[PDB]
Amino acid sequence: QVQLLESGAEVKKPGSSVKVSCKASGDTFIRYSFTWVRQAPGQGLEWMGRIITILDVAHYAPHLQGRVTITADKSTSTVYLELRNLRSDDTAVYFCAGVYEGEADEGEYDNNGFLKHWGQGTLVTVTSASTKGPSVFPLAPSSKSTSGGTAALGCLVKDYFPQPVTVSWNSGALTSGVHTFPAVLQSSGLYSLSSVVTVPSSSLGTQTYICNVNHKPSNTKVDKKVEPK
Amino acid sequence: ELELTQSPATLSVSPGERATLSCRASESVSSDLAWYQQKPGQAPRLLIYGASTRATGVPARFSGSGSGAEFTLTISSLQSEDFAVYYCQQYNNWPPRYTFGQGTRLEIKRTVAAPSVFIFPPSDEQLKSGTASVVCLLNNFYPREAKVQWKVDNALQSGNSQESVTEQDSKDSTYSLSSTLTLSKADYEKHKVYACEVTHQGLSSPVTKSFNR
Amino acid sequence: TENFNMWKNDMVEQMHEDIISLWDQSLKPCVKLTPLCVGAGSCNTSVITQACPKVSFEPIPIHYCAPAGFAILKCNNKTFNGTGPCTNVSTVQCTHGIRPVVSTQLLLNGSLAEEEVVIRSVNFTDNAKTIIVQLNTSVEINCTGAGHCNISRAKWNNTLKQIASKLREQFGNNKTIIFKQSSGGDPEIVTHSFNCGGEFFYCNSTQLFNSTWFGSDTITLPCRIKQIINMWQKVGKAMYAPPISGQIRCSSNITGLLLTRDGGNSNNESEIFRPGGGDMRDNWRSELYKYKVVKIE
Amino acid sequence: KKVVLGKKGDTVELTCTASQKKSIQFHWKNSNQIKILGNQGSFLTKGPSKLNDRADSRRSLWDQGNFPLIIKNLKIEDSDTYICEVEDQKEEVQLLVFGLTANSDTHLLQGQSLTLTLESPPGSSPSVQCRSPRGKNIQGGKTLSVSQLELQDSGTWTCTVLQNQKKVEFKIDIVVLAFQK
Ligand SMILES: *[C@@H]1O[C@H](CO[C@@H]2O[C@@H](C)[C@@H](O)[C@@H](O)[C@@H]2O)[C@@H](O)[C@H](O)[C@H]1NC(C)=O
Ligand SMILES: *[C@@H]1O[C@H](CO[C@@H]2O[C@@H](C)[C@@H](O)[C@@H](O)[C@@H]2O)[C@@H](O)[C@H](O)[C@H]1NC(C)=O
Ligand SMILES: *[C@@H]1O[C@H](CO[C@@H]2O[C@@H](C)[C@@H](O)[C@@H](O)[C@@H]2O)[C@@H](O)[C@H](O)[C@H]1NC(C)=O
Ligand SMILES: *[C@H]1O[C@H](CO[C@@H]2O[C@@H](C)[C@@H](O)[C@@H](O)[C@@H]2O)[C@@H](O)[C@H](O)[C@H]1NC(C)=O
Ligand SMILES: *[C@@H]1O[C@H](CO)[C@@H](O)[C@H](O)[C@H]1NC(C)=O
Ligand SMILES: *[C@@H]1O[C@H](CO)[C@@H](O)[C@H](O)[C@H]1NC(C)=O
Ligand SMILES: *[C@@H]1O[C@H](CO)[C@@H](O)[C@H](O)[C@H]1NC(C)=O
Ligand SMILES: *[C@@H]1O[C@H](CO)[C@@H](O)[C@H](O)[C@H]1NC(C)=O
Ligand SMILES: *[C@@H]1O[C@H](CO)[C@@H](O)[C@H](O)[C@H]1NC(C)=O
Ligand SMILES: *[C@@H]1O[C@H](CO)[C@@H](O)[C@H](O)[C@H]1NC(C)=O
Ligand SMILES: *[C@@H]1O[C@H](CO)[C@@H](O)[C@H](O)[C@H]1NC(C)=O
Repeated sequence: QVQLLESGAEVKKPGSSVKVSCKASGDTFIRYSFTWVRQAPGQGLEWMGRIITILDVAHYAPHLQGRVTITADKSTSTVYLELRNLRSDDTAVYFCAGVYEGEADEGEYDNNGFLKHWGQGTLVTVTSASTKGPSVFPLAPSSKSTSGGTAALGCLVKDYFPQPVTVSWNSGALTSGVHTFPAVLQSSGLYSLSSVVTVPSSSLGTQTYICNVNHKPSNTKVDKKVEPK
Repeated sequence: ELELTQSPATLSVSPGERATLSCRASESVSSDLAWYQQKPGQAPRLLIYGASTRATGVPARFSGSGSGAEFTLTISSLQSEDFAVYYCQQYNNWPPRYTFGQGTRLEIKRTVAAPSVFIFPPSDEQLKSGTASVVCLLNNFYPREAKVQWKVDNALQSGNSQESVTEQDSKDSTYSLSSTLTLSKADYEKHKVYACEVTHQGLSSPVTKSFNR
Repeated sequence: TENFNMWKNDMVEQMHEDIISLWDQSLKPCVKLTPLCVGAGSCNTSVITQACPKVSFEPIPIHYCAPAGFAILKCNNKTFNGTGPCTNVSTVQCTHGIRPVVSTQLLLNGSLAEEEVVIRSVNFTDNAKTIIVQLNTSVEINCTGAGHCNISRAKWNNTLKQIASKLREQFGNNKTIIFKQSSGGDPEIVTHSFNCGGEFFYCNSTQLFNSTWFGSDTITLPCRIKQIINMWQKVGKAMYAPPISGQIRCSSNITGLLLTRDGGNSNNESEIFRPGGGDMRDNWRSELYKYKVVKIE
Repeated sequence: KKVVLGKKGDTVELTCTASQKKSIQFHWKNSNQIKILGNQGSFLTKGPSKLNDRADSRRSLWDQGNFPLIIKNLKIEDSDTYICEVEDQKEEVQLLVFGLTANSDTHLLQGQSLTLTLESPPGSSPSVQCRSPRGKNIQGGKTLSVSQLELQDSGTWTCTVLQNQKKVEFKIDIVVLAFQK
């Protein structure tokens, strides 16, 4: 039973080369064959290629062939995937996977096509846009009284580039009723999303509220109190 | 060159009941079929392989059947842990040109609950900064199927709005949506009434949450 | 009449190339052979991904007739022993029904000796040289994909003392003859590898070659079907698909043995002999020994 | 007859190139005719040698005519004379394995002695030369010494041995501990 751990996220301009790694541990590396599966934001899984780690012969998908390359270093139990001529559409999460065959000086090799082990994933974003922290704006209480009697407020976290953004409320003290909608990409190449929390109209004023917006790519963390209305 | 297809794009089932998803192929796959489970931001879980053999630690609940170019994945007692998207992958061909299906979304079916609509004007800070972004929120509604319509001054808007929906809630099996409308600080300061019109089951008549200035 | 023959050829090089070219057209894999470097980032090592198919390899008795303006000369000496001036000899249009069986340490489905056990080697002195053994009577080796090969314990122990009645010393008046097993090397060399029912078997034979000489007991040999193999054709590696049949069953007749002798003990009291094989030429040589091609006008 | 020197524990490669021939039968033997390594068509074959476990080849170079003997983990006992019998051309070679172990550990005190012992094979009498990090050199043919070490002797020592006009280099790390008044 191997343990696949991959490299962190990558931000590349279109036209560059990316090489993501996948450290295999826990089981005789050679006795397994590793594959790479990519997944674009709102789409499904896509087979890119697979390497037969005993022979070092990879077979890629007829669409990536030519600009994709998988290699496995048998001394560091590490699989690799280089993708050249990066197109903005290559923006996705790259998983390394694998199954066990049985070789290792036995000659046995099922050549199992399915995938038993997977990795945490490596997000690779390819865009002409540059890194930048977001603009945190608050969504002031629509009005004390609302539909039902539970006010709702939040934060517009817009114009940030690398996707990885985290939002909290009351430094983790408030977690019930919150909704942090998945990010959206604006026509400007920058993302934007909203985090909203519904609270009774009575709390407002007495209990204030803050949305903590972190962004590692830009070394940004911002807190923003939502003023009542 | 095998093209795989999973029939029901979205399957709505009540927790505890039974679910069955189909995966067809354009060419024969001859038992080399797999089934994977994927939770939101998590790597896929290998449930079944070889069309019918389940993986280590995969309850009898899930079952694999079929051969050739039509397969099925049955999940008798649907729990909550079984919330996810399911994918089927063939791997018959050689040289390897193994492919995936576009997945079947398996969600929790419950009763219809209309959305608690809420609108938000562009913050003064955003107006000072230079841009105007209005926001509408359809809170906790069930069928993910909801409609949104904006107004700039009673006239219809399109193109400048981008909605987002959350993954189904773990406690109440509802969803939520956020539709932001963008105009430059300029074009905002020109109009008056910004209306957010919403439609859904439960919402007997369209709900409009509007404001002005 | 009164002609010459030897440990050279007739069809050894020919046949070898026919069989290599026969296997290619039949048992297709997913090849990988090494062409050596020069440098500067340029280094070949050809990998070939063919539609590795589950076919069934079957042996067709191959007859080798006279090649062009040449003539085949069969030595009729019932016990012709390798190199030497064959007395009784005659011209023939074609050799005989030769079954090209590829396998190691045990020659199968082939020609037996009509008189006594006859051994042959280029040089019985140089321990490095293969010693081929032509058997008196056939022995059976029944095998299945289930991992085993069983051969009669009595039948084979008998052929051993027969072969022992003439080892290296050269039908030596007497000394201790010891049968041990392979020292090491490739799996195909260290084990009785062969192609059974299309599949590649690697039968562990320690039990056939481990003895000493001067009711229904069968010799069960552990066997294994490998998919990644070192090629016999040329220095390469190949991978075939796994089995599809659940009843791989072969019944071959051991017709010979290909041995080798331990050294550093020249002419002393004991002689160790271990199984061998590897050069498929040495497999064609056992059938073509009594033949030769002479130029005819 | 070629002379090749090796280090105790390393991996040596003895060379053999068929007389302008290509992938053809070959076999390496020792001075007693014991079969070390050889081939059989495309397969490798190892004999009853005491190198069985450590001797191997480079099948890659067979088709280029070169079939070497790769002896991993040399042992002082591997010292013998190797013969490569290609199609009749007894290319011979003498392989001597040397060892050089510092008796004095490494972590010593200033004023402490250092002693290097030469682990040589049966039949050889070579000359040793060790140079300290500060150029202090010692010469001998078995046990090299330095009565009193100095703080500046801490580091990698270089010991080059010479046997049959040949030389192997042995870098050994000694640690002469420092101390204040
Ligand atoms: C091997 O099998 C021999 C008999 O097999 C013959 O051929 C098979 C295909 C069947 O048709 C069967 O009826 C025939 O008898 C035995 O004589 C032999 O003893 C068996 N095993 C050994 C170890 O010799
Ligand atoms: C020694 O050689 C043995 C020969 O094989 C067996 O011989 C007799 C005892 C019968 O049992 C017969 O069926 C077998 O073929 C090997 O079995 C034995 O393993 C060898 N010795 C060791 C220590 O491996
Ligand atoms: C070994 O080979 C023997 C061949 O003899 C056969 O005898 C009859 C059936 C004739 O048709 C003749 O042409 C045959 O060659 C077999 O009897 C024996 O079973 C074979 N051994 C195994 C294990 O199959
Ligand atoms: C087989 O051949 C062996 C070699 O024969 C001898 O050497 C050759 C070159 C000729 O000169 C020939 O006349 C010699 O007899 C013999 O040692 C052996 O006895 C021969 N026959 C048998 C049955 O082994
Ligand atoms: C290997 O590459 C070299 C250089 O291109 C070539 O000359 C040589 O013939 C190649 N080997 C084979 C077996 O084709
Ligand atoms: C002949 O030998 C082959 C190869 O081992 C074997 O598969 C086949 O069954 C044998 N046939 C006969 C008729 O003995
Ligand atoms: C050869 O086999 C026959 C039986 O066919 C037997 O009488 C004889 O003793 C055997 N001789 C040798 C030398 O193997
Ligand atoms: C025969 O073998 C011996 C022992 O190695 C040696 O003379 C040489 O290899 C061969 N000689 C002849 C004349 O064939
Ligand atoms: C013995 O013979 C049977 C039938 O011929 C064969 O299937 C089997 O593999 C052989 N070996 C053993 C150990 O049964
Ligand atoms: C099986 O093979 C291994 C080496 O390949 C050997 O050590 C073992 O003794 C063999 N067993 C039998 C029963 O031949
Ligand atoms: C004779 O007996 C077995 C068969 O039972 C044979 O394989 C071996 O070579 C001989 N000696 C011993 C001790 O088995």
